[PDB]
Amino acid sequence: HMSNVTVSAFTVDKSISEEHVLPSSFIPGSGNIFPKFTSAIPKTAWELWYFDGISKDDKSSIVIGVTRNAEGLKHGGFKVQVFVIWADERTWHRDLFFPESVVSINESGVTDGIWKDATSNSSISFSCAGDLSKASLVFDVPGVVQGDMHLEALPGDTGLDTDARLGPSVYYVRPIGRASVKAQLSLYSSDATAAEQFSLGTSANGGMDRVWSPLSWPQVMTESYYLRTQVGPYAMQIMRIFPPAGSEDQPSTMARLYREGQLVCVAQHVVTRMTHDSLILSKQDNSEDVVTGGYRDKNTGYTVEFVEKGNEGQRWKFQVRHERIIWNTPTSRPGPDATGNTGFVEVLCGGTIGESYEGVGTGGQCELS
Repeated sequence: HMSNVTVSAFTVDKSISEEHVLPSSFIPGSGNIFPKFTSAIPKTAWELWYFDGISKDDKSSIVIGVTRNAEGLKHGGFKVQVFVIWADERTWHRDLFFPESVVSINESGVTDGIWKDATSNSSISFSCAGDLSKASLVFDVPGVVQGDMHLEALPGDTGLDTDARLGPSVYYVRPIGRASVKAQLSLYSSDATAAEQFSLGTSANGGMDRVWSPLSWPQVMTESYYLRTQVGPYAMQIMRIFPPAGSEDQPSTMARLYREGQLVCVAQHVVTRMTHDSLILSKQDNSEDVVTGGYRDKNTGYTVEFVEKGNEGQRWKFQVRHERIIWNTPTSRPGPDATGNTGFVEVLCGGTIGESYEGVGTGGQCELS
């Protein structure tokens, strides 16, 4: 069969010991789209290909998580999460499991990932351009979800030339930091008999992340916050973790700010209250148009401050206000001290002194332990 095509194929109940492709860690300067844990896989290890978009014009949003975990090979296969919120705030979501996960780099350097099931004749696939100028997904799950999603990288710096370390145990790469996004799906009822049209609204921004660890989520974090947003000329992507309880580690971040497509703050440091680009990320608890997550964390937003290194480095400050709920999923038994994962339509305002540009973003907060 095929010539000059590098393939990693995972199939529930088949062994990966004879796979020819070698494992890798972080490749500097790269999108790191290809699987890291190839011919073996630490029992705890997992990998994520992440895609989202949100309409500034109507606050519709789509969030896709494509994963490949070790547990999967043994039982259950490989999870794809699809979450949608319409302009009118009605939501739709599925966790889909596929027995097969295949990622290929073809002779042209296009990377294709397909999560598929021969039994039900169903699949979800992603495709990334060699220069990461574009990516797209095709959803083909009869009776559940059909259609597609397109991401086009916006002009400017890629940020792929920055460090992707997120503490000692995770890498968080952003193959597409800043994209305009389009999506058209048929999302089916729980009984597969009816389908609703979802069209991602206009002036939509998003992007693609690529994330992996050899350790389980709880072993690397007790809490996380995700933000991706375009705010006038600004674009930012933030991931901030608090380490597992009884870790002596500092909080970690892989946080980036852009202005007119130029990278202006490369924050690998979270601080409270300058030798490095850093981030200050603080919770707020204060309009009528506020929501909180459905668990113990009742924050109504965050303040984001990026601080450029050095004497007379600039500062940019943004208010984030949780406005709409994309999801609430539990990470504990229910109760007053319950924890979970909440996705948000975030409303943003800010910039440097005297700027209050406005935009919207996808936000996500997760608490464990």
